[PDB]
Amino acid sequence: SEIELVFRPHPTLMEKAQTRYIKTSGNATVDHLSKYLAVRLALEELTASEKQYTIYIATASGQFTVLNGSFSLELVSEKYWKVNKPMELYYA
Ligand SMILES: [Cl-]
Repeated sequence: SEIELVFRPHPTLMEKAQTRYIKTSGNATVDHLSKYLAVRLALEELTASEKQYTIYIATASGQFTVLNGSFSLELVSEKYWKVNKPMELYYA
């Protein structure tokens, strides 16, 4: 299962540039994603590549659910995001 994601800095937990659009496998884990992100941010906002990030998913009621790092993206999508839109993911 291919998964599209849009990543944004958590709007209150990060100090107020980019939106990042990613397509990947539903088999990738949330942890893999946070490690990928640590590598991206170390270079793109320049070890810092070792820094850890928490991943949140936007909820319909305007909240943010922390995603367990062991969950596959396919499981994330089943649990929290069934809809036909890229997953709206936030990091801090
Ligand atoms: Cl945007």
